[PDB]
Amino acid sequence: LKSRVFDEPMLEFGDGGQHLDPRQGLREYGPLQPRSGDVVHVGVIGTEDTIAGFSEFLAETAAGIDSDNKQLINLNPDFPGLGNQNPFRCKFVIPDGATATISRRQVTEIKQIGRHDEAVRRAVALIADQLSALMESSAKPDVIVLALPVPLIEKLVNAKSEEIRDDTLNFRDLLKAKTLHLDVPTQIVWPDTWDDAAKIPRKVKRDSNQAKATRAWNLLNALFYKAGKVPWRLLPDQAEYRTSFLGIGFYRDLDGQQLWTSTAQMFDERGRGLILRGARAQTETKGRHPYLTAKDADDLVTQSIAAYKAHHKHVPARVVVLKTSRFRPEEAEGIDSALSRLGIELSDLVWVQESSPIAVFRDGNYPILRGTFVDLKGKGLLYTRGSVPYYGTYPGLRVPRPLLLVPHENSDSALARLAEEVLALTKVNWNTTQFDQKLPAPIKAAREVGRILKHIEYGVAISPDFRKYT
Amino acid sequence: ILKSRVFDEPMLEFGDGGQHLDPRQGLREYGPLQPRSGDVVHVGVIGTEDTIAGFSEFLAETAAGIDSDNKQLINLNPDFPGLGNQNPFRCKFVIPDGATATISRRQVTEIKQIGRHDEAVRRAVALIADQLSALMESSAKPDVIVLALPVPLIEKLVNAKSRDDTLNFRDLLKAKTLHLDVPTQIVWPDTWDDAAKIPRKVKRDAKATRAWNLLNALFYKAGKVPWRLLPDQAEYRTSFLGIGFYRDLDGQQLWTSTAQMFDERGRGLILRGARAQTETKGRHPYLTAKDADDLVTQSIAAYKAHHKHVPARVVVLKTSRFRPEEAEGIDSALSRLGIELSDLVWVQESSPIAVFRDGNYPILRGTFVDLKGKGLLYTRGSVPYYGTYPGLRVPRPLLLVPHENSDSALARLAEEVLALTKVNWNTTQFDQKLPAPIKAAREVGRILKHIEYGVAISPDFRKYT
Amino acid sequence: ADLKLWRLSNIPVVDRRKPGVFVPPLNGGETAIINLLRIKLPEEIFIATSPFGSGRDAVPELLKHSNTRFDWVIRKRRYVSFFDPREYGTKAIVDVDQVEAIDSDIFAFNDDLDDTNDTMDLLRRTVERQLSAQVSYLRKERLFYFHAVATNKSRSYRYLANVKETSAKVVSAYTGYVRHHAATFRFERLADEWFVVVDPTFYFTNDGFRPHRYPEALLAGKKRLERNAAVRGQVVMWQHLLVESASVLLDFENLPVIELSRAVPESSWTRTDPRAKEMESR
Amino acid sequence: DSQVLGELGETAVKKIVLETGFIYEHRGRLEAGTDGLIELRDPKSGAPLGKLLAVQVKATKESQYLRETDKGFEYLLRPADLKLWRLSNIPVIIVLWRQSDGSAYWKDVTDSVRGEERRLQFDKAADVFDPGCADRLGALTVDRRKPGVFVPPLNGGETAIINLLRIKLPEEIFIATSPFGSGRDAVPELLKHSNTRFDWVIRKRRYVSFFDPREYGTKAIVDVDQVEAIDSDIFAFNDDLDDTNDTMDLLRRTVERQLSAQVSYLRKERLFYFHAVATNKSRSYRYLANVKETSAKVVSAYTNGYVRHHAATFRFERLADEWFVVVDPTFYFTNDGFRPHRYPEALLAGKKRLERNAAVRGQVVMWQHLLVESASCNDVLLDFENLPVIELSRAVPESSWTRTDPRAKEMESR
Ligand SMILES: [Cl-]
Ligand SMILES: [Cl-]
Ligand SMILES: [Cl-]
Ligand SMILES: [Cl-]
Ligand SMILES: [Cl-]
Ligand SMILES: [Cl-]
Ligand SMILES: [Cl-]
Repeated sequence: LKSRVFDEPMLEFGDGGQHLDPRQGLREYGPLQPRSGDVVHVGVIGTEDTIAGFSEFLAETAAGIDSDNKQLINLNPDFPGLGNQNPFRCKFVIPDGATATISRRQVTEIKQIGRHDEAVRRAVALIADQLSALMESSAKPDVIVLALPVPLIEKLVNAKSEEIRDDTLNFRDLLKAKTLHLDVPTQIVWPDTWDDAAKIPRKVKRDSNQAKATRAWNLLNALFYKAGKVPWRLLPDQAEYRTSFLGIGFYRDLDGQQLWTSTAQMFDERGRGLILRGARAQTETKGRHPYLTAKDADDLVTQSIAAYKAHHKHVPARVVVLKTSRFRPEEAEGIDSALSRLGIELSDLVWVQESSPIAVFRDGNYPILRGTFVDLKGKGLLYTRGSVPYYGTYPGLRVPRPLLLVPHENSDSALARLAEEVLALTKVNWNTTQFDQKLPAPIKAAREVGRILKHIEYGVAISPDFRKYT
Repeated sequence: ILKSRVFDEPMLEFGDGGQHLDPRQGLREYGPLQPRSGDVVHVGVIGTEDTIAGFSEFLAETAAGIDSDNKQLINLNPDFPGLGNQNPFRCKFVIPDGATATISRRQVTEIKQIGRHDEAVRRAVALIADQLSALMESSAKPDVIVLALPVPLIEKLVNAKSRDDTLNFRDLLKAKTLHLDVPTQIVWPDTWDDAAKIPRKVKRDAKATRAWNLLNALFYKAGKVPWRLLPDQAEYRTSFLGIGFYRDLDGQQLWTSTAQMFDERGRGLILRGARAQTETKGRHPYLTAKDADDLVTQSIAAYKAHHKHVPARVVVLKTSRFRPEEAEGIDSALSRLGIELSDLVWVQESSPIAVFRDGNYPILRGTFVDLKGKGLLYTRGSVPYYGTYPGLRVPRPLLLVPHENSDSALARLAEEVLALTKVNWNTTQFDQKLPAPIKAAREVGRILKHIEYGVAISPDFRKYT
Repeated sequence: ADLKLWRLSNIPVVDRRKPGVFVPPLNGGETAIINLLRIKLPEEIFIATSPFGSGRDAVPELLKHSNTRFDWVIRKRRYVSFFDPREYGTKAIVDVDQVEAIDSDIFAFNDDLDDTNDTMDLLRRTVERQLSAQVSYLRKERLFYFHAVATNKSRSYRYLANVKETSAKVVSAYTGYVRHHAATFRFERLADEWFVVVDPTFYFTNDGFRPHRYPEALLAGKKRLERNAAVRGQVVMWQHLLVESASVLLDFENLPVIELSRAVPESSWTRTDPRAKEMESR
Repeated sequence: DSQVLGELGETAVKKIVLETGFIYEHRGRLEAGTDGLIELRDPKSGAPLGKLLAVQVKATKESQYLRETDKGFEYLLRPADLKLWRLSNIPVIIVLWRQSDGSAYWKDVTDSVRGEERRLQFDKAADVFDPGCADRLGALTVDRRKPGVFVPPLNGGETAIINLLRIKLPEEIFIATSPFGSGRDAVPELLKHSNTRFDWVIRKRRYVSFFDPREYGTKAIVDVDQVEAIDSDIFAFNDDLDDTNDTMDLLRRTVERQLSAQVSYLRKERLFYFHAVATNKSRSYRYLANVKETSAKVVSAYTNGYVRHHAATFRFERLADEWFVVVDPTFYFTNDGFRPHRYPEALLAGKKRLERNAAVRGQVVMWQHLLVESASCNDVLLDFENLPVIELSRAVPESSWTRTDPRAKEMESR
């Protein structure tokens, strides 16, 4: 069984600067393509306290924040501030009149509603109005931060125990869907720690703790990405704009006949994603195992390449297609028909198994190195999470579990090259600045846009900008 | 305080206005409802030379009469008085010349030796569909075609048990031969009773009763009316519309709505409606108000085309609760047509509610208990006319839940449902559990799942039996 | 009027073995018992919101505390129970300032789907705890069954039939399986009253505690031989167990016997029917 | 020869490094020498200080370097050796050692780690490596807590075990047709007879087993005249979906019977688990981890309460015309050892939260031991074969991390 340990994928950071770590590369070289006078205009929706609280945290962020403990300085870095050592080379400013205030009564009204689904719908309608008012030429915010009070988030977000669906409405998913036609990305934050909220289940009680420097890194990187700026670029050695990575996924509607709908998540080496919605899917058994016909896969790939051409003005030379389910013969046929028609002669079809039970185990307390790759006779065991030499530790606690990559026979590239690209694609991050993520960006975006698009009626045109789904 | 009723065994009308509760005794005394001089049912046969000749000999022994072998329960085990002067059907059962197709003993061993069950079924269906087609091309044009496949071939095609995973031979045969426009009857070649309808026994173990059932089934498939339900009034006609659903296996596994429209003479009309919506994860099929409107409107139109009159009352039967959209769409169709009488009855087959008498014999068939808006009806149980309980396992009643849009009282609807259990095309024992439109919904759905959506289907129910 | 008794008889006024003749069943009625027990709910029911979406998500927080019980429901971030959650460990899984004692009839007798389903769910869990002394509840099988007390040992439940004391081997030991008297409980609403429905069956283990392998086939053997008097007796016994248990939050009342206008001629059939012996429970 | 000579040079260099006030840490081997790290040492307490310098020793016996005189010489650097430190941001020095004269010369070579300056200039006067270099080396060290600095993984690599065991099928497998459509329908007929067993599959009227169905009670559920023994290679290694699915199903049921003395199967959870033998009583399983025997409490009772059972998910996967069983450890919870707990999910999340690598790896070894052990003398149809260890090219520096990582204790299996 052949085994390799891939190097941590390198990133290009601007002025040709190259580094494996998004944070250190930004500190040393800045972002990829900065323009003099760059500024991210940040709108704020919240109460008088949370608005003032967010303004305070943005100020400490601008001044610079020291690490809590520099023993693991790469995992727990300082934030150098937004002045002379600005890692984003960009100003983060709340314009005048770019804040909408939620009244104390409006917060209490929602907390007091007895039925959870009605509380979510009332909260979504309230925030959508404040969002729309902020975009009525009051200012032109590039991204709007939603600083809801702690009790309001606890009302809207279900709790799961420290140890550890659609029965209840998801506030975040409904909010992102109901505000998608407004062309603003939003960032929901806890008003005490200022990290991401409403994306995962919360705890029953909020801790009073800190790692303020890390939370500053994550918040600005999320606002940076949402504003549309490129922090760095992947695959620096490879010529840019040559290869594109087309994820194909499915989500299931809740009403009607619970039909599945195909989605496309295409990313470039600059981490920018284009989201496209295809035709309804077939299913193999009892409405499960969604799949596309050859005509529908052909249509979806063609619509995707056309959107790539409308934004980048040229057509990719290679297209790597990623799926979390095996490629049906119809899907492989439709992908080939669409690509050959457009003159794209290079293609790889990779089946990415998230839940394979196959694993390998080293002797000791630390887990396998991230980047370890084991060839299992045409199937690639790839450890996207695990021990990270750059961090000097294993950043998790529960053991990691590898991806299993199965390339289709129609693929042009060797298994080891595709696994290294999948490893590199895990670095595209819109939520944290820690690069040891499990899934490559095209597959991650599939799950995220599926939870949102099932609240938008089929047939309605949707924005292709992935940054507005994050 | 629970109001209680024990309904009379519903009365049926035979020839010359003769009345009886038993279809067998009624035909014996008065004959069929509307007999004509020279009435004949032409019976084609498909099988081997052994089974074709074997069936011809059972028909002859039936014509000569067969006696009971348990005369102490004479009503449950009657003699068959024969096809002579005492002919209960007042009709001839004749195999025309050249109305027989033979399956070679080499063709039998070929199918019996196919490794995969699904491939043996598809090959046997395609073979019989070929023989079926030929007989029809012949000027014989039979009324009903008996399929007598030898015992080893039925045992190959039919599973034993002492459903979508394996092909069902009977269901695919009915679907693939539906366009040929002739009802078929599959029989075991030794006992000459219905085969492939239920799972067979792993090891195969009254002749007069089997003669009764075979002739009643051929009589029904030919299109002749043995009797009619006696209505509680004489001013208007009532049609019983069963609404069902079946699920596709390919595509997106969508559900399709069906309609089973029966008249008071026991004849049914089968319609396919639009695709159904579902409630949760592709389950709990239901119709929108628009599609329920269209389905009921298409059923009334078909009834009018076949009867040249519109019924004044329409009873809608479902095995699942009526959605508000379904009730709204049904009212829209009937009001547009001027039909002012309707009832919407949800028939539950698996309720745990039951009533228990003190003894070894179970509750009488026809027992009704009003559970404050819900009707407990024992369609099976002790039958006095039979002098026994014709079964062994204890019976379980139906639970009838009429929708609030219904016009009738609960007790009247339950007696009507009890009468609908006697419309019966597979046996001459009248103590059946389910009313005919619901029984037809199951059989019709198993067949239409093998016919692509949007393909025109025959409206005559006798071709699905 | 006239010869109404002989309307369908076809007996002149013939051999009994002549087709069509039917001895008219002796008029006059008989009584019968429904498998239903009226449920009397407490005056008050406790509603509250919960940080947990479902009760499954709340259990780990409940275990962290003491004085626990499990006859409660959490669904769609809504908590319901017949006891006060503030006086037990359930205080950890409810929003304590949202706890509110309301009239039971408001919650249990309305047109709301979620209210009706949560009422059914709470009734089943309240019954499971109120009957925990004699029977346990199976989650997969959805059955209530008399649990085994000792390995490979039989035991008997002592109840009342008519006004005469009786008993039944609810756990029967044969010393390669043991069978337990089981039943499915259903909670049905009729007008503005809640009822529990009792449908007897059986459950098979190996030594009393180890589940049997393929008990579905052991069940069909005993169900095949079950007749009316056996099922009726099991209904009476389970109905006694429920009425007995309130001697506690739920009370159960027996319903009057149903008066049927006609009667099975059982006495006559025992002589004339060659299958009368097939009708008794062996 | 290269190895020994390298350990000679490393030993000479290590001896000087300790006299100079630094800690030496071996890291790996090289073409002619070794790879290691130098760390500043507290002179009194002996504790590490956190200042690092990478050291590469190259040794030679009696050989003359390039253009060597009495005053100096030149040396050609090996890029593959220096590349082990390419991104570490740790300064690197080379130390040349010779056995003839015992000479040790050193040179700072960080600039050659990130470039193509392969020609080195040595001055035998100023480039001497001996205890007098304490100040020079100390000024070259980098702080361990400098942003961007990290210790690279060890170039010698390490081994690892996979959760796959090769299955050796019997040469013959028995084909038949059946009156029943599925095995579920055939069980009540089977229970009517004696000499019964359940390691067989009936799906879509077809029967498969590794034993002859006619020699057991299974004759009652098969078409005896259609029983046929074929080469199991043809059934188990073809492209037919029905055949590969039935192989996976038969392999599982055969395994279930073969391990029935120790573990039982849960149909719903799809889990093999060590069953209890008495209510509310624990028991252990004895297996061989490495060369030593060890015991695992596969059934652990917590007195009243619940009982925790060692569980595992089995997947049967085909790889290049060979069949394998995959083992994925987990746990299963009962109320008393037999009766299922009514809230197991909460208990599984409790035990899983604290699970770390050593515990997970040990469970894989134990389950793989139980599988292989059932083939030898404990009716036995399947043999199991351990796979060779995986040779990974780079190893986790665990020894270094246990000193330096403040979270090394969080990785320990409690
Ligand atoms: Cl307000
Ligand atoms: Cl009455
Ligand atoms: Cl009329
Ligand atoms: Cl029944
Ligand atoms: Cl619960
Ligand atoms: Cl539920
Ligand atoms: Cl043992």
